[PDB]
Amino acid sequence: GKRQTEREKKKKILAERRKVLAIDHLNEDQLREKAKELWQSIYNLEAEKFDLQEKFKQQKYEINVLRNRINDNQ
Amino acid sequence: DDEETTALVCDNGSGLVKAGFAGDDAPRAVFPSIVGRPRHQGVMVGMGQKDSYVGDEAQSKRGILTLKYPIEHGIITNWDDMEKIWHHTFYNELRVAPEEHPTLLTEAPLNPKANREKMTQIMFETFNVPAMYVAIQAVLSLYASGRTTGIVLDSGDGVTHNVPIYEGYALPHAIMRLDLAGRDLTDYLMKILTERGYSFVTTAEREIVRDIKEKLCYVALDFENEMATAASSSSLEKSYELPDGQVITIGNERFRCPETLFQPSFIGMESAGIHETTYNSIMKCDIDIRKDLYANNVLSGGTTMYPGIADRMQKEITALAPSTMKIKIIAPPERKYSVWIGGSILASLSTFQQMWISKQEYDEAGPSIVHRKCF
Amino acid sequence: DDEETTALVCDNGSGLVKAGFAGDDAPRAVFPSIVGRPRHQGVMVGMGQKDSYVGDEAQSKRGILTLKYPIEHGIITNWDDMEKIWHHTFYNELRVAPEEHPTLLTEAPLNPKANREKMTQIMFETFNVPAMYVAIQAVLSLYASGRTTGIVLDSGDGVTHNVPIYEGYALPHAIMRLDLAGRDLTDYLMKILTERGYSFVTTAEREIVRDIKEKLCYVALDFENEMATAASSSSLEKSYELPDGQVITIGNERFRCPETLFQPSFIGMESAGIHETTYNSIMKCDIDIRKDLYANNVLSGGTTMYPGIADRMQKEITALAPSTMKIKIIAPPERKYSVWIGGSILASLSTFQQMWISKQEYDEAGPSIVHRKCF
Amino acid sequence: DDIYKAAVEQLTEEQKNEFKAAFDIFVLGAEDGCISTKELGKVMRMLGQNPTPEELQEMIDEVDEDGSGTVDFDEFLVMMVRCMKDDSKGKSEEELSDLFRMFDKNADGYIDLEELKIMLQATGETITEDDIEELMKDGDKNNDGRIDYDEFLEFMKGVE
Amino acid sequence: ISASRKLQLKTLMLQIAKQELEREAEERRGEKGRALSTRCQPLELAGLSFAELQDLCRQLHARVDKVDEERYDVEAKVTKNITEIADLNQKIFDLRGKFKRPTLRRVRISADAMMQALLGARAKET
Amino acid sequence: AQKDEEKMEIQEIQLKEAKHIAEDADRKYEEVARKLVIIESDLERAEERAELSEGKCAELEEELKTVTNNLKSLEAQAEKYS
Amino acid sequence: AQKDEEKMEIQEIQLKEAKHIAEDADRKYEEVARKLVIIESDLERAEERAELSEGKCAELEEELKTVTNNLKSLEAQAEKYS
Ligand SMILES: Nc1ncnc2c1ncn2[C@@H]1O[C@H](COP(=O)(O)OP(=O)(O)O)[C@@H](O)[C@H]1O
Ligand SMILES: Nc1ncnc2c1ncn2[C@@H]1O[C@H](COP(=O)(O)OP(=O)(O)O)[C@@H](O)[C@H]1O
Ligand SMILES: [Ca+2]
Ligand SMILES: [Ca+2]
Ligand SMILES: [Ca+2]
Ligand SMILES: [Mg+2]
Ligand SMILES: [Mg+2]
Repeated sequence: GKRQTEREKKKKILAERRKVLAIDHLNEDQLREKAKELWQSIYNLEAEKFDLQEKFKQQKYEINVLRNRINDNQ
Repeated sequence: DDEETTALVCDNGSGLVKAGFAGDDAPRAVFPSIVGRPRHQGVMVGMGQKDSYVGDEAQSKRGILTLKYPIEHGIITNWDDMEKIWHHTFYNELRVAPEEHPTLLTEAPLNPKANREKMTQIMFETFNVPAMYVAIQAVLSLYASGRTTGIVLDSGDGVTHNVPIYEGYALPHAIMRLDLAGRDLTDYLMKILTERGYSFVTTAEREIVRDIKEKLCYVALDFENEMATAASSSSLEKSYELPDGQVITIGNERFRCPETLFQPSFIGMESAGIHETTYNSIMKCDIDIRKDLYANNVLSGGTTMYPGIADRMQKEITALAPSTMKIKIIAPPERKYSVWIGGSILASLSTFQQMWISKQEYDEAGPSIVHRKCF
Repeated sequence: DDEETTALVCDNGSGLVKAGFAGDDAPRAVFPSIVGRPRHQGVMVGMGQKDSYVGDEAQSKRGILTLKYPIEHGIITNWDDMEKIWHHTFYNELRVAPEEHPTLLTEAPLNPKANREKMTQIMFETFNVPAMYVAIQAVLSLYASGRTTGIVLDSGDGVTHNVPIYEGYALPHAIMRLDLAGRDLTDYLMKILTERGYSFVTTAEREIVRDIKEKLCYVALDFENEMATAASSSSLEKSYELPDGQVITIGNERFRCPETLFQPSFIGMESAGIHETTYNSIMKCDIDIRKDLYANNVLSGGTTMYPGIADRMQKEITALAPSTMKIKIIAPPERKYSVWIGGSILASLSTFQQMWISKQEYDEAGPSIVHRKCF
Repeated sequence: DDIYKAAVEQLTEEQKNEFKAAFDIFVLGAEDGCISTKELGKVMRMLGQNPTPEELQEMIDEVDEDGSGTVDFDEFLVMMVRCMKDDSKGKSEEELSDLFRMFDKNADGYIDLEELKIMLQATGETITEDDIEELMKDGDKNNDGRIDYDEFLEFMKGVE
Repeated sequence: ISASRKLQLKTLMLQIAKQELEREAEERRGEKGRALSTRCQPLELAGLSFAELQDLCRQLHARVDKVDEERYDVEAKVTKNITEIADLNQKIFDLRGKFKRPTLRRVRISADAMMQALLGARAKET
Repeated sequence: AQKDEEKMEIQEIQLKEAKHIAEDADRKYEEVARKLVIIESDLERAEERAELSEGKCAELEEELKTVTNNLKSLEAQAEKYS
Repeated sequence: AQKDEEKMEIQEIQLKEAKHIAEDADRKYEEVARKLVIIESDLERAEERAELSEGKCAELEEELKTVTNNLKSLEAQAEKYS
């Protein structure tokens, strides 16, 4: 069930990167620290997105190199 | 080309996948639809051995593979392999990501619903196309001939179906779908070759028998006279060189293999041949459009490429039909790709541009949208 | 060199042990695999007489020894002597303790399991290597040629085996192992020399007959014509000086000794020659890879070094094979060490670095680990 | 050895006379100063070794530019130091591949003459156009103005 | 002339390429840091009441879920690209393997040891 | 000592002759190897050319046969039309 | 006498070694010569095959052209009769 696995994994990302978040029972210091955790999570996600963009550019270049090598080797 | 957006006219078929951008004359990439896992052990390390060779790559390494078609009779029996075939077709044979191109699949008449619904669900979820549309394989073959009437006999490799159409109004009660096609002819040829000593068993050698059938077999104008001639003279025995030498000589197996089309009792099928299911399909139509259907009989599909079939079929129908009507059989030289040429023409039309199943529509009604107004 | 760790590519063979570090061109130490106890009494005191001279030392004192090979036909019949040979190979010919080096033994196809299991048990318990791997002697010879397909005929000194390989996928059902090899040719030559008066009986004189075979014998292109020519003229009689004088003259024994390869009926064996077991091994393969195997026939092993064999074999196979296929016989000048060169190449690969049988794995599953995934 | 050749070459050419004296100490009887099959075989048999003539011919031909089969005095030093092999694995494949990927400034998968000219002018080392032409001949084998990745590997064979 | 100057030029070219690659990588890392700092809206953690803090935390958790979805899509695209480039490398291996394998150099037997043995200390090369 | 001197002289003669024969044989080996490489390359090129020509010829024959059968059928139909 | 006899022994050993070298070189030479003659014959055969294939290709092309002309004539006749 690869499609079912994909949908369940997206739901698990929703419920895991954001756990069962009860911010109503935390003190002011805990709320501030959790807000900073969420902000730092945003920062980390953006950093990983930029890393993935770099990897995508590298993959495109290496794919073009492989295409040229295939065309020349024939 | 440039801006704008072109449509992908894919055509799954059963035996050869034909694809290409809309608006051209011939499909860009045509390759057998087989996925073959290796079957032996493999001792060289680092050779870069993959786990499944698909498409035309597995017709060169077929000596150590077990090729298995993912489409049996029109219907799709192995969805993972079909998904693999589609992925290969999009990414390696056309090199266009599907996120930016509409697709126009083709489907045989009278097929199970679940097949079509699963096809659209795959195209919308996995490949994530903008919009896809499914069309009956015979209407396209009628497009390609430039007609607007006529009864088209589309004898593919999986299934032979016979859709009559008049003035653009299809007659749903007169579609005669028969499951004899090129694959059964290959199996029957492989079965009658054993009468001379040549035994082909492996799923790889089925390809060799298919090549023999394509290059040597022909349809006899009169069956009994040919059977008598081949049994006295030796002017028919044509030889053929296997992929390793040891030439073989085919005698009266030449016209006995494709004769199964007109006498399906050879492979044990009950039904009548393709010469009589066309006449039955005509006779179910109304009494006033039978002359036009008689005069515009269209042939399509790969299996109708046998040398001498357009005369045998005309002789048979003229025998069956009333003596006054004129029987004409349209057999264009571009028979094999007729369905795909018609698909390109249909996708290139401006009037058709609003019939696609847009993705938001699928999101609102689910995969069962295909049976709805957007057919 | 320096840090890091190099692998020991040993190759037991039967007749010559070839060893050396991985990554070179030629084996470092090549010496006969014979262990000979002295047989006379011995009267000088304090001469420092040992109880068993192994390797190349016993080919110089062979006048008073009884040499006996520890490997009969691929299989090992005398485990203590084989252990002694391995100990000598590691400590005196290479001078590298085995505690710090992986080993890559080689084994003929279709050999008894117990031989391989005992080999790995010895290597792990007595010599205590870090990791050892056993490879089939023909795949290496295919590595050395730089090919990836082809059918290799590895006619060693113990056993002649013929392993066909395509695209890296070995065909286990087409291996034809025949037990005629260099040793039987030596015995047959020693048996036909008696027709002129020269009698060699002692196990030491078998070495002299082996030298005669190596230096004088050649394979005739056509057997009957050579038999007729040698019986009329005297242009073939080549003389040879024994280790003490009394030169001998070999007549038509020159091409009759190695002719046994193509007619094993000479030594009473039933089977067909090496010219027909290759064709049979090919015909067992699939019909679509026979052309490639025909074009890439590879020779290896010591016994295929006879002058004029690469032409006789090609003529024979061309006679047997269909007339259209091209028959080509690859006979590299470095035939004798082809297996070891291939072994060095295989041990030097990065992809292969995780296939070794690590010692902890052996501790968990016992010696029967070799038949498992780590082949 | 070749790096040792570079280190030794930083000294005088009378060291070549000293090398001739050492070669006499080896096999005294030399008359021409060129190493053929016979002299090399004799010296190796004196040492207790024997390389094949085919290997010697391959080693000689790889350095042969004039095609005469011989070597001049500097080429004599080159052939003498080419008798050992210490340039192993050719630096690194991945690092050189990354460098070549960074070289292709227009990212077209090839290295054109303008890119190489720009890189050479940015190097700053004393260079001449003749050396540039020789490098272009050595690198672009098929004279299409472009370097294949396989051609890049061949051009970097045995380079540290 | 000989190949000594050619090898020196080649090594100089490799050094220049390595230095330029290092400088370019450092510049790209700095630009990436600046861009990542500029993208995220800074936190304002002063003067905010309890109810306002809870409301803002809920809104930012919704935003975090949306960003997680976006990054999951990007990761899926990256995984598909990885699979495609691996398949392309496989086809490269298929079309460029066979007889195109480099080989090591161990055919030459030891020479300097013999030089030292038959020359004492007259050989200083090795 | 006299016999030993005679043996030394004959050995020196034999050694010189053998060395010259060996060097001549080595030079011949080199030349013949180069010739063999050249001729093998020529044969490979001829073989590939012949293979390509044979494939093209077979395809053209197939096409000609097809169109010829078509013409024969058409002419028979024309006679029936008469 | 003793010193000269030792020298004679060394000379004899070197002589027999050179003899072995010469014999091996002669073996290589004759083998490669036979290889060369065989390859020459193979090249001649391949060239003949290529010539035959080229002739077949030409004749098939000409026949195809003739059949195409006949087809055009036949289609004209057929439409006229229609
Ligand atoms: N020239 C030919 N002569 C005879 N039979 C053919 C020829 N070409 C194709 N065929 C048969 O037709 C089949 C291909 O039919 P095709 O139209 O590709 O099926 P699909 O409708 O699935 O695309 C092949 O399996 C083969 O058996
Ligand atoms: N130059 C040669 N000519 C003929 N026969 C040879 C030659 N060299 C070796 N042999 C034969 O081959 C045998 C050595 O074969 P080898 O390949 O060492 O066996 P293994 O596979 O056990 O290593 C010897 O016993 C000898 O009979
Ligand atoms: Ca020179
Ligand atoms: Ca460029
Ligand atoms: Ca180039
Ligand atoms: Mg179809
Ligand atoms: Mg062996």
